[PDB]
Amino acid sequence: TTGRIVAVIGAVVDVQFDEGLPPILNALEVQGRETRLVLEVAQHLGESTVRTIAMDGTEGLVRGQKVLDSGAPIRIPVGPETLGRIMNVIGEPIDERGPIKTKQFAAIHAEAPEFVEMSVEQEILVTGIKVVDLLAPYAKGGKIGLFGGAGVGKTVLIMELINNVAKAHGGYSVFAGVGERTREGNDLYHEMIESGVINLKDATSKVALVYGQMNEPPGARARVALTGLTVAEYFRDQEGQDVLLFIDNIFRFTQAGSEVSALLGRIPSAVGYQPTLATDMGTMQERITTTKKGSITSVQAIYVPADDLTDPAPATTFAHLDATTVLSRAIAELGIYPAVDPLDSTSRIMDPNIVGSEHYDVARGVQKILQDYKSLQDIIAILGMDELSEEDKLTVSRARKIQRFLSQPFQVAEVFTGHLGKLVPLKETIKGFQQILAGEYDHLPEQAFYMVGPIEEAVAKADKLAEEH
Amino acid sequence: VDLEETGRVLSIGDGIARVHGLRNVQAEEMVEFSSGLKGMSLNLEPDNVGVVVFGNDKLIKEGDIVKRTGAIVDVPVGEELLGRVVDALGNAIDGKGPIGSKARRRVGLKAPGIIPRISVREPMQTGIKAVDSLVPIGRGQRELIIGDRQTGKTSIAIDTIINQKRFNDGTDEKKKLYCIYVAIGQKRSTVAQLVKRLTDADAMKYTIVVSATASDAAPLQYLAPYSGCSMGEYFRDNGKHALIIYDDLSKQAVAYRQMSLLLRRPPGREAYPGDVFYLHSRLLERAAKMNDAFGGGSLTALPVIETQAGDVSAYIPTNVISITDGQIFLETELFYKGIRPAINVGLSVSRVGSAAQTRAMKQVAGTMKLELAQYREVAAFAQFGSDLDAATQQLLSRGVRLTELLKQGQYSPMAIEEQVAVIYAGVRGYLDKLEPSKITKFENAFLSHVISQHQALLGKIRTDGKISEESDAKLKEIVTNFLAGF
Amino acid sequence: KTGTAEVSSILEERILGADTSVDLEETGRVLSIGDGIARVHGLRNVQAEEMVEFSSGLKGMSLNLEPDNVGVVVFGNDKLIKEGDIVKRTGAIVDVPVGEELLGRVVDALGNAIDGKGPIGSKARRRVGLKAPGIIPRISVREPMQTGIKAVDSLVPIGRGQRELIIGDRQTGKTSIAIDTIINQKRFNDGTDEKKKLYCIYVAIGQKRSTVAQLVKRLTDADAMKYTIVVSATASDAAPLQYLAPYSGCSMGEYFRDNGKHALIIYDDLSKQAVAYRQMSLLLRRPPGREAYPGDVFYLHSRLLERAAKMNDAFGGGSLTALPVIETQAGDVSAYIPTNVISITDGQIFLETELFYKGIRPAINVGLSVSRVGSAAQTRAMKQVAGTMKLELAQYREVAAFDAATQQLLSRGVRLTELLKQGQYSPMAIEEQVAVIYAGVRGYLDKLEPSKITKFENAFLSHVISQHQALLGKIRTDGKISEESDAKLKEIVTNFLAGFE
Amino acid sequence: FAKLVRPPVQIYGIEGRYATALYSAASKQNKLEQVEKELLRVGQILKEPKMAASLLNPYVKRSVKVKSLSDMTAKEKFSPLTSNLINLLAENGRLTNTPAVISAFSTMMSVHRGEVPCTVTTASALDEATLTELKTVLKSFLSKGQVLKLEVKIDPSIMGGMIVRIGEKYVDMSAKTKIQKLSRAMRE
Amino acid sequence: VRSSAGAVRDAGGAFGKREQAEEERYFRARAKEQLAALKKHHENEIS
Ligand SMILES: Nc1ncnc2c1ncn2[C@@H]1O[C@H](COP(=O)(O)OP(=O)(O)OP(=O)(O)O)[C@@H](O)[C@H]1O
Ligand SMILES: Nc1ncnc2c1ncn2[C@@H]1O[C@H](COP(=O)(O)OP(=O)(O)OP(=O)(O)O)[C@@H](O)[C@H]1O
Ligand SMILES: Nc1ncnc2c1ncn2[C@@H]1O[C@H](COP(=O)(O)OP(=O)(O)O)[C@@H](O)[C@H]1O
Ligand SMILES: [Mg+2]
Ligand SMILES: [Mg+2]
Ligand SMILES: [Mg+2]
Repeated sequence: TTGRIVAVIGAVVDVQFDEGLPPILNALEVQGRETRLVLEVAQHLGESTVRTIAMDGTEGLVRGQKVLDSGAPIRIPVGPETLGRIMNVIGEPIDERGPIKTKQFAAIHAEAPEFVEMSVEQEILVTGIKVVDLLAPYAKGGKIGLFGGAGVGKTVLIMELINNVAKAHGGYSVFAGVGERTREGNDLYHEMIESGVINLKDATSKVALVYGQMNEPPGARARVALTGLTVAEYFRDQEGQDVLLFIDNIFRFTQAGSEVSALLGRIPSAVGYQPTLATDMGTMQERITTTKKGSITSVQAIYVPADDLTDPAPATTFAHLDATTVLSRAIAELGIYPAVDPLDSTSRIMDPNIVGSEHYDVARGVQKILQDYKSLQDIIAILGMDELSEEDKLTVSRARKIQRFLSQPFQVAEVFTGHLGKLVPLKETIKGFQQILAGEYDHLPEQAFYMVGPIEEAVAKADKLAEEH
Repeated sequence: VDLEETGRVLSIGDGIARVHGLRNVQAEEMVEFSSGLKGMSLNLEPDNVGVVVFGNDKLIKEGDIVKRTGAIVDVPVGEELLGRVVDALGNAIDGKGPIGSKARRRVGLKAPGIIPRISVREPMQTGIKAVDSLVPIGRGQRELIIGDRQTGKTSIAIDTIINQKRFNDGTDEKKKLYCIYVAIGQKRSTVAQLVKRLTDADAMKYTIVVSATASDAAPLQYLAPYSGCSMGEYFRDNGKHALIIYDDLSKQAVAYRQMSLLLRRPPGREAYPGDVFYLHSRLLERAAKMNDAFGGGSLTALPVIETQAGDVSAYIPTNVISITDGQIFLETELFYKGIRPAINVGLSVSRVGSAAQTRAMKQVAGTMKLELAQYREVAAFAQFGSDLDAATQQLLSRGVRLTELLKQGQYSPMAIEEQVAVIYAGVRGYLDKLEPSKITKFENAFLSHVISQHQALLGKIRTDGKISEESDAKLKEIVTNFLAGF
Repeated sequence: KTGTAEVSSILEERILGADTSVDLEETGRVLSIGDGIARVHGLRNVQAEEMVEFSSGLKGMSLNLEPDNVGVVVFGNDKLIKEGDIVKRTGAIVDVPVGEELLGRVVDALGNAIDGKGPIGSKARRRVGLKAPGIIPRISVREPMQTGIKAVDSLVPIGRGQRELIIGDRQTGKTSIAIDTIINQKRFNDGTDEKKKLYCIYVAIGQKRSTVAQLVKRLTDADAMKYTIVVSATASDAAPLQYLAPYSGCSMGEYFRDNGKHALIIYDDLSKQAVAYRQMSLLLRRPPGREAYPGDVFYLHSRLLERAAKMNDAFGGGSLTALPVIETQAGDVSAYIPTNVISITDGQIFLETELFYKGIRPAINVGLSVSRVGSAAQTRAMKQVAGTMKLELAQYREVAAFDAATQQLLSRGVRLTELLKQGQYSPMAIEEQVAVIYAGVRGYLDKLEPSKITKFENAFLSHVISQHQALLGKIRTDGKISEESDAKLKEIVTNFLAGFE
Repeated sequence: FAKLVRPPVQIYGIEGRYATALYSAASKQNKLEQVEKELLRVGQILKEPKMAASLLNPYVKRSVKVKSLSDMTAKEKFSPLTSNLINLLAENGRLTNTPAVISAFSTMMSVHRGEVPCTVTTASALDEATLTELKTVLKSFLSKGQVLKLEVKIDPSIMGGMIVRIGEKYVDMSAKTKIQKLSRAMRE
Repeated sequence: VRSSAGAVRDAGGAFGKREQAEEERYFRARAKEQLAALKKHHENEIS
């Protein structure tokens, strides 16, 4: 078929056809452009007109240009050749190294695994971070979320998770960057190249970057998530191997839809979001799943607009994750990094059967002591702290020690803190928190625990502070 | 060409086909698209019809041909569904074969009137001490479970479902209760793990899991509660007792809002149409308790609502709070300080009340409620603790023990007689001489002890349904003897 | 569903077969002018976002390309356009002149001189709406952009190629940060280190012309105009001009970036570009969104700030720093547009309006001010001193609401805080900043009275600038503070302290 | 833009807006009478069951509509104005409301030649002598050039007298109104 | 609206700052004492 553009408004182009009509989600190529402009169909308005969202800037379009229906949704290269490359929303490479020569193409729109195809196994995934491993342990094959305001540690934390896990992973990996700074995309690319994860010369790369950074018009930011998801889908199904999938951010996937919604002719919903927010997000988050024929350990950073966890977007995403680690601005103000909020991060494997009795008892003890401390702060408001009883001054002191001990220095934060990044295996964390709770460290100052790995390092640091005193 | 029994799509997009023709189509009728896709005709306008598509609109091009099936939406029913996992229309999605149900029902049937019902009087045992004693739930009730994120609502529902196994494995027939679990807008893997969990406890031979997950089109999520409620009305109208759990009812409201805003109906508050009350009221009003002339069956309902930031004055939370006969608040602050289930017993209520409590649990919880009420109004001192008379000191020393009795664990509901025994020990006063931290251990020990040796006493309490003074004395002796050797 | 161009004056032309006489491809007729938006019938060959020219010299930018008419926005007052006026294409996407000719000119949003010194003799033109660099052209921000403000250069370092954000309530000193930054680069520009010259651009959006005139006078006073452009879309200017001014400035800076030079661009404010955009959209009947802002007011700023990049050496090594200025309402930094921009930039300087009265000027609210680029974009000497200074302030900030050790800590913290105050339109060289910070952080002011540090610093600076300029030159050239330089500084600080009293 | 000559009576809506376009087109060249003829002929043509059913189906390419209408207007050798108008309606998609258009034009033509409409409502028929004297008196209301265009009507709701409408003017001499007025005035 | 636990710190008002300052004071004092005790124990344990 071949239609002609009839209207252009923002990123929404209405195209008129005289041959057959292209079904929804098809990709239409605009004829007469220096660089490939692809319009994704989104509506049938009648009279052989289709409304479409332009995947790239609609500058210079003229009413009446010719548009060819490709005949199938946006198809992207896949296979083990995309490893080490960088791709558009439409799949064309953007790292200036020639075309991605694959045998396999995949359409970015596809139905989700049926209910009869899901897995039901859960095994903790040690990450080397005390707070994450102790209170909200992750899980292999599970979906993981990092809910953050602005500037709390989502990106540093996800870089830490990449460095830790992706390097020590048998399978492949994928990093779909949806609508976040381009500075960060370049930084990640160079970090991987210099860390060996990507390899420019030979075929030994384990990461398939995909980028839809925040300079792309909304039609593009709303789809690059599906492109990274398609690459991960392939690695999960055809390769029959485990996969990782880091997405940063997954809020922009909703924000872009909201941006185009009004022009698409839809009444706005609660907070200006599109009326289809919940389903437009379910149809995506339901493809990021382990199945009997693969496994995806998806991690996703999630902006929380104005630190408002009751916003429709994060509020809706909460239901699609097997584990959430709500980074908090208040904790980051105290200097504790990562800022993970111990009394708001949850998990589905935090059970005495899946992680063991002692792990569970210690995690619940940490949470309970922190909550008691939160209650006591209200009294400390008025009384002062000299007036507190002697069973509570102990509670406050222990709670402060635990708050400090939950902090840790990452290997990707050496630029800020200067310290050396550490990994704390699970046993070290559980033992250290057991001991802090039991009272085996009432004689060390709390600042002894600030930004240290295992507990023995806190003891050594306390000794060094004493000596230098 | 036929433009009465058949029509052709003028438009499509975002799941709302606009069809031209179908002049004889009834409102809320199931039409079928040429692409094997079904749809429900909601807007009948002079010039067209607004069909909501049960699936993906990728397959619905303009100019397609739509043929009316001639029937309102209907779902299968029967005991052939029990133990299956069906979707919002009765299609199996567990891959165990065809459902094979003879009967059918209309999803949008009306509730029983004023005369058919009879006052709720039987106890619906949830197997949770806090619920069963302080906020009891009868048969034919509608008890909202309203809470925040990850506070333990789905766990209350699943403990309730698992508990009924003791009744369903017995021979008494008017205590058998069949559960239905409508899961609206939930990640499929969540429902799969839930079905596995129910299988583990063997509670999946009398459960029907209706699945309308996140990927499903908005109409399926809007329609799942009605499918479940019809499969439950089937058991209500046949002398059987049912228990339907909508989880959540906020996501049905969101799906309905999407449908409306795409059909371009006047928005209203929070963009919710004007029928988000009618929508839920005409659903929750089907939980009844028929009188013997109508079979005597019943149908309980436990709608689950999520509240953002404990805000229970929002639109939907208040709509569903003014429709139901109670509520079980689940605050997270209590969740993290050891109180699990985190049932805030100040805000929780049951307008049915103790009319739906076994005589033994009435005998005990009647005074436990007052003891906790007194404790809750001197809770602030708890920190100071000293510096106060023996009156408030004893008040908040009894309250702490009573509170620590109500803690319970994942998927381990307790028989009513055992809850009565534990609360009896705790409230009659055989625990005030015990360090609070050990209370739980005592419980977990005492329980087992009573289960092992004194099964006859528990049988007598269960059958008589009352603590006869002979049984009262025997229980006091048992508690004293055990507490002596601890 | 009544089409706009379904008027009778058009259907009559169609009916009596006369439409063929007029050109409806490269020309059109204004159906309806009103409130600064024209609907034009014709122009079947007009590109989206192309410029068009009315029959009175007024220009417009064809935004909406609807099936039967074209929604054009007038870059001026529509008092002169009338129904039936002839709109003729210009052929090219809206573009603005660029070059080194603009340097030192108060140009308009569209590239027309408004200082009255004669036409801009520019040679090349750039489209305002160009894509920002990709993943490959850029590299990590490495060079420092010396703001000349003690607090910013010390605790909130800004690199070249980094997009900061000066956010704070009205009348807290944001334009002052911007103008200190512009004036500071005078020392580098008047020099031979061609790799340190920075060319400044000030975009004044929705500000009364008196403000811009006073600012230009201030810049000429410090002779900081020979390397400054000023794109002035003031309040009286039509909404489209205020919406396009940031892009004109950004393209003028992308010029210097693409030619191996380093540019700085300061949008002031962006919260008024957003308002102009909202007016435009609402007058084209585009549906509103939050607070009536169009649905895509995030993209509006993201596509503008993403152009501030740091090109690699294969692309010339140029650079474009951006310093957007936002204005919160009541410190409500959690509003819609402040939140939109806070997540687009990398860093933010928080001007608090109660630090501003309590005495701290500039009001920078350290602790809430961050620079995601961080120490990576700082000088070695400043790294050395700031490492201790930031930590000491961080400790003092948690014991401010008040022993011997902690009393010493509070004393030192107050000393540092009085050292971070500054004048206005008086930036300092990095060497002097590090000198005074070292003097204050080693402890050579732990005894002097608080109210005297404000003067001590001043006096101290003069002394060094009059006696030990060799030391400052050595620190500056060497970049780092060498041990002999450290000893010289120790001697100088103790000597001045003893003879200062 | 051109100075379209304003029609005598103003109509509104899409119907009256196309009608005004056509009237201004025809008035120039002074082709009003013949244009009206071709309009009242397309009025019969479009009622043809085949064309009537074909032009209401939205599933035939609009170009098909235009081609068919060009055929059916070339066969009848309609003036260029009417052919252009019908092609315009087909292009814009308003031919579904053509009868409103042509009808409007008829009205817009009557007011041109002075057919000031009227209407008389009575409880029974009228003797031709009485009706003729009624016409003679009503003629006195008008101006020079105008000619009465009477329209008798019958209703039983009004008992006595009658109701007369002369363009805008309106006099209700019914017995119903008089009875109501008496009852209200006496009650109040 | 209702009252949570630890809302004084959340509000961030004057009372929250007063919390954080007073608590830091007390635990600075205790940390000084504990560091002194650690040094003294070190000296008493070299023997
Ligand atoms: N009675 C209980 N005892 C101990 N832990 C519990 C109890 N009830 C719930 N939990 C814990 O709370 C966590 C969340 O439980 P649950 O899924 O029931 O909450 P939810 O409200 O259904 O969550 P969501 O709102 O995300 O669906 C679970 O990991 C579970 O271990
Ligand atoms: N470092 C400083 N020391 C003393 N005064 C200062 C300082 N910085 C700013 N001011 C004072 O603040 C006043 C206004 O500041 P400025 O205009 O720079 O802030 P602004 O927020 O840009 O104002 P507006 O937002 O209204 O344009 C100036 O008159 C100046 O006297
Ligand atoms: N683990 C950490 N250690 C020290 N500083 C950190 C850490 N994590 C974050 N930060 C600081 O907080 C800032 C947050 O930035 P970042 O997390 O990269 O972006 P986002 O806004 O997506 O969270 C960082 O620039 C850094 O200065
Ligand atoms: Mg980030
Ligand atoms: Mg749940
Ligand atoms: Mg200013």
